[PDB]
Amino acid sequence: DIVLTQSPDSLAVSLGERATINCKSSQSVLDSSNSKNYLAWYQQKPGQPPKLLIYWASTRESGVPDRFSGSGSGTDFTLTISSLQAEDVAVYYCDQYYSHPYSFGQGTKLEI
Amino acid sequence: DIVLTQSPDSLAVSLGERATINCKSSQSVLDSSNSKNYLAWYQQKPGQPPKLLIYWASTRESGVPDRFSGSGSGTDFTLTISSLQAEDVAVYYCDQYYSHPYSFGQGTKLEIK
Repeated sequence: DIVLTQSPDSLAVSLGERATINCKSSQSVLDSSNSKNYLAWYQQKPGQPPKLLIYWASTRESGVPDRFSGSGSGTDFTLTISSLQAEDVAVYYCDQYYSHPYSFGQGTKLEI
Repeated sequence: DIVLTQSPDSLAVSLGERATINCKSSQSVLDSSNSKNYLAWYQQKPGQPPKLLIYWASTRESGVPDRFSGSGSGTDFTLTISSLQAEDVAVYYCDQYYSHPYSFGQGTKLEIK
């Protein structure tokens, strides 16, 4: 089964700075036939459900601020917040839907 | 945008009994072209990430105990937990991946009575 490991577990950045979160998959999630990486990124705040930010590893979801971006391929992915804003404080997760059982990373806490 | 609303928001159930959680979608998530409901259920405990329980509305993910079952179609879905166990205490979510933006329900907190 595919396991996702995020780094770091907690990240603290100043207001307006760039935030980078990594996710490494034990196996590649890149479909060689369609060139798509079945990897998604989610944001979750206390008392609320997870919210999809990025899918196909680098495609931004509707409604998500443009400062959020995803990159990477195969087994190494990165979520980037170009300029951090107070409202970005939350827990971030990567999730693979390439092969069952689908699985989430352990989560990364982002604070100011 | 399709919005999912769960009911109840929280519930207390006795060990060994059946727990039922409902999810209503503002618009149908059933694709008439292939007969599939793009609806999934997740379980989440404090300090841990969400864990997929059911997808396609009724297909149980591998590794998940048979006491978890999903049913429903179109705009109404149900997650049933039979023979409740102490470790089933968590927040449960439904999630639709039919149309963008994909979306989760608000969550239902299940506790032991």
